Amino acid sequence: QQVCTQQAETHPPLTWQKCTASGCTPQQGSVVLDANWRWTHDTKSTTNCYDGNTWSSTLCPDDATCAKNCCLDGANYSGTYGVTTSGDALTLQFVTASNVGSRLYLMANDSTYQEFTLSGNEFSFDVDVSQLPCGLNGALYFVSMDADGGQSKYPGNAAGAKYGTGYCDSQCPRDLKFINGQANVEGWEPSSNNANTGVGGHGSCCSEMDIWEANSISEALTPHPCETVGQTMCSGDSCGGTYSNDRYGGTCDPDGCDWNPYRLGNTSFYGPGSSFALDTTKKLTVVTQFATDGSISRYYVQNGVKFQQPNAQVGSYSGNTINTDYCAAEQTAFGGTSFTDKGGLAQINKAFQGGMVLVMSLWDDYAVNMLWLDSTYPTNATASTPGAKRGSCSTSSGVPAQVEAQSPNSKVIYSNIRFGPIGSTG
Ligand SMILES: *[C@@H]1O[C@H](CO)[C@@H](O)[C@H](O)[C@H]1NC(C)=O
Ligand SMILES: *[C@@H]1O[C@H](CO)[C@@H](O)[C@H](O)[C@H]1NC(C)=O
Ligand SMILES: *[C@@H]1O[C@H](CO)[C@@H](O)[C@H](O)[C@H]1NC(C)=O
Repeated sequence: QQVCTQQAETHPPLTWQKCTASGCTPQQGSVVLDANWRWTHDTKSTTNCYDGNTWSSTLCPDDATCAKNCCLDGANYSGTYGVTTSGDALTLQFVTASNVGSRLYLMANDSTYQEFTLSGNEFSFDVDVSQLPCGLNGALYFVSMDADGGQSKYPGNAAGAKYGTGYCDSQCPRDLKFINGQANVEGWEPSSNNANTGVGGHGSCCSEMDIWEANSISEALTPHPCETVGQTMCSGDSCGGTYSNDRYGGTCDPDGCDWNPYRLGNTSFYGPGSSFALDTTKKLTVVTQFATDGSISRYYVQNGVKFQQPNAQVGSYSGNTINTDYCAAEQTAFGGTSFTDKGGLAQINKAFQGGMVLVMSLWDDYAVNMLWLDSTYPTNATASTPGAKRGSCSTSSGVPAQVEAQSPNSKVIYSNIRFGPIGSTG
């Protein structure tokens, strides 16, 4: 895609800190809105290239031509998208006029995503999930995106990281309007249940490490490997993921090895009220540590009290870290083989050894209503089935139109981001 400037693009500033054994020092960062949320229009006029959930036939006869003829424009972060920053804090509002949610990337500077090497390091952040009811997800996570949004590889992308291009994740999402410097107009099918989205002929795959998939009821920590570590484009049903006719037939693991303390049987650890170890009516600190061999450890802080990840017993596995032993036991007990089929912990560890981009987002779920996170799932399970229950939300909760109507002023606040070697951020 090209660049237009009907609206100036100014990335909201965001400070975070880089830490060593000696201490932490503040870094001047900034955030950028994902290209999919932007206005895409004619490079020569205000005619839309994409409106509602259909593309312009004239500007966008094919994927390459569309990217030459169409630009992304700037974002009114607060006014249009409900995105604001103050110092070290990022606030994302859910519904702002016609807009729902957002997805933001941490930038090193105006042209380049910040790239984090997770291996041997830890990431810490504070979060307020108090205003995230059933059906919402304030997700903070890492993906193996190209630092320049793909410009160096794809000349049809004139916009780059400055306009939030180049997204990929382990779902191999086909809802993206631009991938690899081409549009996704070819094969585009509008969504039956969302006036603003669709599914195209291509998707965009890469490794994903979900630090934080969460609301006030449930939270999950979930690596997802891909057969190719970095970003790759897929075609149609070969993408796998949710919007295909073969979820597991692609090159990524769309399921992940998830650690959700509720799912694992501790249903009084994280939740809304003072009886929970972590009271989600109040902000908390979340610390996630990546050993050099891919073992993931976790602890939390609230009111200055440190809580280790609760120990879980899953088959023969007992412990509180994600590793191949846990992930194999989880598969055995709960079902599925996707995580190991796609390379498992060794394969996601390759992503930890490379650069990954920090993503901060707020969304509802137009596929399955967030039930995978906070209710009983899949629908052909019951509460007895091992691992079926992932939170206390109703199985009728989380319908997007319902939560957008009932809870528009839901919000998440991410703050006090810290990164450095294991042991350094506290
Ligand atoms: C942008 O940040 C990247 C990543 O740290 C860095 O390599 C590069 O020098 C920066 N470019 C400019 C023009 O500041
Ligand atoms: C839930 O986790 C908390 C904190 O580790 C602990 O106080 C409590 O005993 C756990 N409950 C069970 C049943 O494991
Ligand atoms: C359970 O439902 C899933 C879809 O979530 C389906 O793929 C699977 O075949 C179903 N299991 C049974 C036993 O019908």
